[PDB]
Amino acid sequence: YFKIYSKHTPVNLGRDLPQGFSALEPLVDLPIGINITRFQTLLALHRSY
Amino acid sequence: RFASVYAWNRKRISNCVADYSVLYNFAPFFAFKCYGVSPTKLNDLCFTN
Amino acid sequence: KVSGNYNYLYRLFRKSKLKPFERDISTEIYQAGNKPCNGVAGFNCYFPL
Ligand SMILES: *[C@@H]1O[C@H](CO)[C@@H](O)[C@H](O)[C@H]1NC(C)=O
Repeated sequence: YFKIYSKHTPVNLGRDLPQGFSALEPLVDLPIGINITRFQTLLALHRSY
Repeated sequence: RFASVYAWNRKRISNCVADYSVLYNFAPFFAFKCYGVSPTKLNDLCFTN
Repeated sequence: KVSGNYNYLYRLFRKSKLKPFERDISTEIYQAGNKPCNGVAGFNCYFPL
């Protein structure tokens, strides 16, 4: 049941981490049954700026 | 001076500190198939005879 | 089976304890003893299944 708590921003002003309170709303989950080794990420390397 | 197969030579063993970790190097052990009980974990069992 | 049903295998040797509700399929060799086990499977090497 992969936790995907998330929430969009109404009034971000473009500065790093503005102060305030806002919660998150789950959407879906998925069972996995494996253990923890490491993590990795990757964006779409066909275009970057 | 080991005995023959039809009349094999016996042995009795009683109160004694047993450590099954000294015979491994003393013989080549071409065949080392013991009983189904865990061959690796043999230093954690207590018996009366 | 009249000879033996060699379709079921059970794991015997593991490094440590096991958490609830996970699977540990791993076709490996037990790296026991001082000598580096290289799939020898003889003495001081063990096939966990
Ligand atoms: C736990 O994660 C490690 C990291 O790779 C892995 O080697 C190990 O097999 C995992 N545990 C099980 C029971 O599969």
